[PDB]
Amino acid sequence: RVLDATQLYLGEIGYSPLLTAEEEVYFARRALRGDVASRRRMIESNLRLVVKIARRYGNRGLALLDLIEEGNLGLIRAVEKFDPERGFRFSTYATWWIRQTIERAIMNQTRTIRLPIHIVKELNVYLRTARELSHKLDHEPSAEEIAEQLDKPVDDVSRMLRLNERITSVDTPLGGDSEKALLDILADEKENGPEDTTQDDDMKQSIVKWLFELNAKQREVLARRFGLLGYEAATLEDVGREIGLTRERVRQIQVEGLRRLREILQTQGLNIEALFL
Amino acid sequence: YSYTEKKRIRKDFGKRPQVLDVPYLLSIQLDSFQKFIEQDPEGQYGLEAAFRSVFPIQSYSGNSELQYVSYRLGEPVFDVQECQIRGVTYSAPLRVKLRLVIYEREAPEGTVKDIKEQEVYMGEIPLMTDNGTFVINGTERVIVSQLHRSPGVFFDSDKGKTHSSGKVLYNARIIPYRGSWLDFEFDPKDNLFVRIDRRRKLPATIILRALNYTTEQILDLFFEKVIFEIRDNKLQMELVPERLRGETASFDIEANGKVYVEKGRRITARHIRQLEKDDVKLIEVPVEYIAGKVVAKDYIDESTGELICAANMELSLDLLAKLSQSGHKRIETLFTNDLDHGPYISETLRVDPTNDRLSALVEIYRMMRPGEPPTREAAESLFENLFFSEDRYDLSAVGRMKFNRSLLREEIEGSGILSKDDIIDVMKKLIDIRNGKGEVDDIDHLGNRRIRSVGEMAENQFRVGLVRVERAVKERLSLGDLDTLMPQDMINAKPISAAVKEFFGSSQLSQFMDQNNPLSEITHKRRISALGPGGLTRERAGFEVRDVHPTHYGRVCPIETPEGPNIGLINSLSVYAQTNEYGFLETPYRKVTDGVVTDEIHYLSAIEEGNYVIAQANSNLDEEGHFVEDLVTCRSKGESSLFSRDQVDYMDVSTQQVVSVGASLIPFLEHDDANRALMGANMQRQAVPTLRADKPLVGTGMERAVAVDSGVTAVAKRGGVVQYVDASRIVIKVNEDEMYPGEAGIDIYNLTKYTRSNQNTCINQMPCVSLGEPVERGDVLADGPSTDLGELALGQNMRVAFMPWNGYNFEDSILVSERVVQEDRFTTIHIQELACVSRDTKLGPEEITADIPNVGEAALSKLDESGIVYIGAEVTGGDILVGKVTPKGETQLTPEEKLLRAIFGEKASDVKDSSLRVPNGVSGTVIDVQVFTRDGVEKDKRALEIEEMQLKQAKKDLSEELQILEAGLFSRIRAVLVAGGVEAEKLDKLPRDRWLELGLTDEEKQNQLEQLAEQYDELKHEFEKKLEAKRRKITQGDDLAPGVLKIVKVYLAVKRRIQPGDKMAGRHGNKGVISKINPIEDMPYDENGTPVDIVLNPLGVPSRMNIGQILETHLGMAAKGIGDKINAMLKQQQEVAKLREFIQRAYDLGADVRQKVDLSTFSDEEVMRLAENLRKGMPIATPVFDGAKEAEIKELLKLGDLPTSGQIRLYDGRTGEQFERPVTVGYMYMLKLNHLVDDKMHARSTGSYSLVTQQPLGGKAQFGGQRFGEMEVWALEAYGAAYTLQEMLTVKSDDVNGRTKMYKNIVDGNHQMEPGMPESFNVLLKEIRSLGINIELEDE
Amino acid sequence: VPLDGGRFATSDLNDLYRRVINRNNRLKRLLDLAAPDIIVRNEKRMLQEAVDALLDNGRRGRAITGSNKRPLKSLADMIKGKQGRFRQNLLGKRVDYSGRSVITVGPYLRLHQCGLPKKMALELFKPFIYGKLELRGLATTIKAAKKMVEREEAVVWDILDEVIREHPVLLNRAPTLHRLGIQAFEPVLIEGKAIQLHPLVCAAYNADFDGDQMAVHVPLTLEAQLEARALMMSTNNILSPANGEPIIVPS
Amino acid sequence: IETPITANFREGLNVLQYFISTHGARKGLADTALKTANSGYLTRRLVDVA
DNA sequence: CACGTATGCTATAATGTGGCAGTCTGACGCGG
DNA sequence: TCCGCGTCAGACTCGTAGGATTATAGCATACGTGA
Ligand SMILES: Nc1ncnc2c1ncn2[C@@H]1O[C@H](COP(=O)(O)OP(=O)(O)OP(=O)(O)O)[C@@H](O)[C@H]1O
Repeated sequence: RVLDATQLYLGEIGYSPLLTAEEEVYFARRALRGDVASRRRMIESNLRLVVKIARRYGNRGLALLDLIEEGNLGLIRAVEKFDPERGFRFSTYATWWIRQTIERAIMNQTRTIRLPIHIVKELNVYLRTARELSHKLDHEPSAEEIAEQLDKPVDDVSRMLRLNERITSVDTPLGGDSEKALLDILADEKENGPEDTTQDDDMKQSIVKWLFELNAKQREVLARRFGLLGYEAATLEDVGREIGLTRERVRQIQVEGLRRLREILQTQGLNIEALFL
Repeated sequence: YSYTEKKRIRKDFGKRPQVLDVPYLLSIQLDSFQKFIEQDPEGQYGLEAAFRSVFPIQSYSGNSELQYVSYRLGEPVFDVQECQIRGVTYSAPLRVKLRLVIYEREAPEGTVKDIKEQEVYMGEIPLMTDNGTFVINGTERVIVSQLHRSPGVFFDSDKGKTHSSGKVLYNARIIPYRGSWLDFEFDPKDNLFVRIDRRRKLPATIILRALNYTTEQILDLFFEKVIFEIRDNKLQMELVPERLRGETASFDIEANGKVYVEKGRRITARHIRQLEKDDVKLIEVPVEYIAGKVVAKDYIDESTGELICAANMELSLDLLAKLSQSGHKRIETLFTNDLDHGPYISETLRVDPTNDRLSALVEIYRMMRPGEPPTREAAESLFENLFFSEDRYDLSAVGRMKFNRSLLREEIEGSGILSKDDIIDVMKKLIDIRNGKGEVDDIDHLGNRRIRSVGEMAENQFRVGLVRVERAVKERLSLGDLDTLMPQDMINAKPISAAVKEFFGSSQLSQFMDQNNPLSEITHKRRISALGPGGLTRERAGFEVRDVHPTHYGRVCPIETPEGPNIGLINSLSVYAQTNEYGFLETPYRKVTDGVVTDEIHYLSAIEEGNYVIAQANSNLDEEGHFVEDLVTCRSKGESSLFSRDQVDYMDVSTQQVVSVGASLIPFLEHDDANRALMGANMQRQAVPTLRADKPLVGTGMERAVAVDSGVTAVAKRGGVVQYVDASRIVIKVNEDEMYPGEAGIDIYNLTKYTRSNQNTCINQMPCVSLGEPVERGDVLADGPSTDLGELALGQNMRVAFMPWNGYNFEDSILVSERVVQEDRFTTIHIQELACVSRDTKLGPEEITADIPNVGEAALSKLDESGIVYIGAEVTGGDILVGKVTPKGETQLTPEEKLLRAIFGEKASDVKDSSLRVPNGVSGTVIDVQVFTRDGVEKDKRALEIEEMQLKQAKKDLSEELQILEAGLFSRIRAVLVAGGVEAEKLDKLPRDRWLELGLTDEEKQNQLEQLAEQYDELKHEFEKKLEAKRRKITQGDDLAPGVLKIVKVYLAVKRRIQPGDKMAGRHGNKGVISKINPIEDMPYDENGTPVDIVLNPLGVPSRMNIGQILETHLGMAAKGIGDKINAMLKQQQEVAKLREFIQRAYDLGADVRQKVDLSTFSDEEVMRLAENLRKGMPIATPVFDGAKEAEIKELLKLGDLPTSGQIRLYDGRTGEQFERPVTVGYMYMLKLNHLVDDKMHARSTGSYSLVTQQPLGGKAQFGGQRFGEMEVWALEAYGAAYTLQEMLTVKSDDVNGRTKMYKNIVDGNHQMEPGMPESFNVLLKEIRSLGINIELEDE
Repeated sequence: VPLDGGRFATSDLNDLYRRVINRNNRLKRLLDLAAPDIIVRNEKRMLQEAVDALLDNGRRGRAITGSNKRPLKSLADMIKGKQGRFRQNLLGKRVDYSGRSVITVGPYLRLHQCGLPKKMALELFKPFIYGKLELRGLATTIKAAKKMVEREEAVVWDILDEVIREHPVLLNRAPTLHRLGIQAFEPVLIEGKAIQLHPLVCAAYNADFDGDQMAVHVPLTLEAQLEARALMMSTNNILSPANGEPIIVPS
Repeated sequence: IETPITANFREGLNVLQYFISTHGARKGLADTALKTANSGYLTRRLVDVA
């Protein structure tokens, strides 16, 4: 029989009212006053009109089935707010809604990285300005050439052209040969390999030895300040909370701990060796 | 002979004089794209076709319409020079004139209401170079010609769909250029079916009903008629004697007076002539005979008016008696025969569930659009739209041509749509083949495989641009206001531009030109593929396609194709092969007129080759006459045998037409197995050009042809004397005869100097001519990177010796002397391009300054203040080429770093580091640096110093242009002035600016002075705008990607030397890795002392069966022997007469040498410049199959005072004692393949990690570990080695705990197993849970 | 995740997920409106199309094609066949302490020996240099040992040379047919980017010196050093397991 | 072919003798690439059960 | 209040969809 | 049970190179969090 979701729905609309001028008014007048059945009909009837409106709004964001569904929601909001008393027809008023609801729902579900309407709205005018220029310049317009025709900022144009880039999927094959995708190449940022993991472990274990090689009162105000042994990274003035309670003596003893430690790095074989790093 | 030829002549062992000279090898690419841009007035081709096809476009209402007028190409925005550098398409503006015409609605057709007309841009088309390349984003790229099934009709049969029945089911299929497919096919019960688009299977009479055909007409078309007369009482029947042929007499066959055949007897040819000569027309028959026969037309009772029996119904005794008494004693029935005229349509109609025309269009509609309720128009519109509308369907010219000649038709040229006739004619020949007459076509014949070059494909992709515009035009026209809306507001320029760049980029045929060798460029442009879109696939590819087909002869090369799964599909074009005007291939052939082999040549199509018998080029001509022998070995009908003289109709022109370019360069190919010949020609393309171009001593002659036609060299447009020689450029003065009278006549050739290749190798053009040398028109002025005096120079020749050496030449392993390495002769050049990008991050913009945090003064030593390394500065891995810094944001300075930055200090600025530094391992010399900046942010001071040079160098370069152009322009006027008013010095007193002031008498030459005077001014005014274009494009800010602010591109220059691991080979597929560079002390050497260069393994020869290399060696030695004799006489400083006698004795030796070069014609000076180039070795040409034989080579060896054998007395260098017995020594022209070991070796301990799999990455490109696949795994399972595997599953790969933990344990010394469980499995758990499946790890 | 080029990249699952959530939320909206059933039907058919496309795209009907006219990779696809997790990212793995290079002949070597380039074994045995360095007291920490190696100073070659002695390395050639497709040897450091292999075991690999490459692997654990010397050593592997016949035979 | 190749590699092949040699050469090397997957797939099949 | 993001409304009549795929092959089940 | 239509497989490592197009109107009223 028929097993395409497309042709099935398109069949069910093909057996639904095709209303006259005075018919539309009869149903619509009852639809506003809530006849229930009336709101169902006007909608059922004009599903055929939504499809012909979604025949031109395809290949832009979603599929044909997706456009129709959204387009139907526009016909419904048109039915929620139609004026039968007015001598003007319905098919005219409903078209304004069905063209709007489609464009708007395409603006959201077209791009992966969600873009609000405001940054998008503006982008359109920048792009539609590029059309005019391109045809007469016969050269795809620059960020400047667009800025000189609108007389608007340079970074704005460039800032609006930075949110119109495409996104290559991670699982996309590479060079007319699905040998490897981008995931088999693209690196992991977070975790650096053992060599970088053991760097910090060995460097920070060497410091634990250098802190036990200094004076007891020299490694008590030096680490408790930087937050090496203590719990919170304090300042020269804040070391007074512990037992130091000093401002001058804290600053002299902090630097006295660092001066004896600078000679511990000159003798072990670092100093200028570990200065590049 | 010419001057550039006089410098060095190649001894040709050809004996088959070239009647056809090798054509320009790059014919297809250039001629194809020429058609595409060519604005043909009527005969639409390329763009002109694309517009007339789609246009005129009219609105959906049909009140407004857009009409195509004319188009044009503007000159390129950026020329090739610039395009290659900047990095954007070398394209031309497309300006097309459109006309918007609108009609009156209530009025008939008010065509003259508003005829709006304007010109509109849409898309920029990449142009083709003179090399047949497209510059896409600064890359010369090549579009390979495609090979696809030619449209029209084709008859096939699956030799056993159901081997159950094992019945050969025959089928036909109409293949259009555009449109739906139309197939006809039989079935186990021989019922004809039709399957449009191979969709549903529908009875084949349903399509005929759709063409308005009643049951009667159908039968009347296919089947013949059998007449039955019921006279008085005796039933009678018309007999054509030729009908009851090969059948059995089921009844007693008797006539006006005679019984011919008895019941149950076979009617032979005797009985048929017995009846036919007796002139038998009528025979009385029994009524039992009709029971089974099918009635033809309808038969209504004259009386009642009802159908007694409908058409196509098997008769019976009672039906016949009902018809005899109705009043019909003239009955028509079908001529059914199970053997010849088969009853198929008849049995098919019994299956056919349709009725009339309108009902036949229903099931056709219910097939393709199932579910939609059918109307009169929807059913009719569909079927009419399929194969019967000017829109949907198009067979094309080739389609209709092949379609017609497949049906043995009347027309070559006809309609693009299928007519009723066409369909039934196709069903008819399908049924002919089913009967017995007619043979099926096969796809492998090149008569069915059409070639589609770029220009036709560029046309196709340009149509989709127009088709995608058609949509936007119609919809905007109808609902949009008529007046206000302009035609360019409805046009979009992006869909065309995007659809064309889709082709020039993403397509499988658009690929980066392989230009690591002149041979690679020319053979890669002459590549022809069956793959990509509208072709075949490795997944889909069979065998018989790949297999060499006897049509390939002269058209396609049998030995030119990758040995990769894309083996038989990809193929190079033959040497003298060319495209048929329609699409097929064609090969040159010498016509034989009345026995006389005439010099008139005819390019025979793939179709007509089969017709005539074709003699081979091995056949001997009688010096203007005919074949010397009465019997001639020839070939035809795709087979080979001997024939008589008068029977020969055509003959192979040359002996090299079977092979390609790749194969025409292999000498003694005749003595080489096709398997090794293929590999040899495949590796010859991979031959990286060497430092010093060395000519091949053992060539074929095709050498020069390749080097010249490749477009890598610079050949003279006009002959004359080289006024000026230079490393950068060449200036040549033209002779009077060739020089035009208008212009000055001084050609300019700015030679391409050292710059990059697509394979990262050297590209140079050195002048091969001396200052002030007389040069003939079409002579090579500058040599390329792999060319020498115009001849191709791919690799280098050297003294080789075939013998084992302590296993250093084990399996084809190579033992090369240090002396080769000392001459740096196989040392190669590699220009590597690296870039530094200043981006715009979220935090802020990046810049390029010398100010870099965490750095040594040692690193910023080679940089300047701007932050770019000096030109000529040596660099090594770790040194920084270009200083870059990016913004540093909220950065958590770890306590241990805040303390370390507080101790030693250097509170690094809020600006991150990412300077471009030489990649770890590379080291070269910077030869140039180029800076690209957006039109905006102020520049680096170095970027200003480079602008200084470009400008002041361009001001000089243009000053030099107008200066020398002035001198050549007044040089003419000076000669014109003497003719008439003859005065020498008195005219040359005052300066030359007041020479246009002087004139002549009323004469042609007075008009000439006015031409040169106002052309001097034309150049004087032209010089300013030439300066403007240069100045602006230097001041112009180069457009970049969004986010990028400026870029700095560096060019390094690496000199890699040969070393163990480097791969080299001959041209006979003899491969090998260099194992050891032997000391000069250790190299074997002859009694005389000179050592050997390479020592090859003799065992890489018998098994290989590529004896061509040995012949290359022997001839090379002989050739060198002659050079060694000439070298000695030139060193001894002997005489011109002595060299003349010996060299004349050398050129003339072969049996019938093709070239007969007399040296009495050569002047003394011309002989000594020749001998000076002959001393390295007399270059020899061995045509592919007409090469030199033993008799000639051994005779040459006697001239060189070399051994007849070719084996020399060798002595071991290590020791000094002789080897036990002689070894073959000679000069083999070997090559240095691109597969160099510096570009291969890799190592990894720990590095990057994958993104989700959390195993290491892949390749030395990204620094990745080698893959240990499942096969590699089972090996350790077999050993039993359990940890070695678990170690390679966890700590070496995923196990995040393991890898870091194990590292720390190794540095501790404790190499301890510490597993956990790879990440990639923990992924697989959640991935199956995401699929809605409870997969948990059940514990102990 | 974002590219270095300011671009982003997303897996096709995210895209397939947005098709499911959008249609599911639109159904919530239409059930709020009490819309006619004919529309609710389409929405439910759509929802199922999206769900089925998320689990296994190419199965029920046409697989939902995306940007480059290719089909979106679904869930099932990452568990399915070669390109699935099992065969590609679980039984087969890229491995650390691994390098490959053009091999060349080693006619001077004994059976239990193989040429290994210096700069190869350098990078391969990186954690073993840092380890032996802290022992001698030449490196105080590991980033100190890192720089010692980087500068390629003379005395670092002699330490690298120390650890490698009495240390086997695995040599693999593709394809790995039988177990002998990997054999272990005692590395001999050689100046040059070429690996030097023993002629007699060339038969097992089917390794022709016509431009072959062999993967190297370092056995880290002491058990792996014992396994390599005991089972996978070239001297302990003579006869083929297929036939009781010597595969180590001159040619 | 009814008529085989008379000559050898020392004597040299004529133009067809080579064209004839091609037919056998390319099909022999086609089965080196394509037929290998059935035999390597057998190795896979055997292993899993064993 | 404001900047960024969202929801909203407009009225001639208009009311059933539709660019490629190229066919691969030998094997083994699963509804009519 | 035969026909037919569907689903499932189809060697292992290495390489090269990056990557693409489109289009959703002007305007005002509105809802949400920091100052
Ligand atoms: N596609 C491929 N996959 C795997 N191995 C291949 C492939 N193509 C070629 N080879 C291998 O490359 C080698 C090419 O032939 P090779 O020169 O090694 O022959 P051989 O076995 O040494 O015999 P001979 O001594 O007669 O030349 C073979 O070992 C072959 O298995």
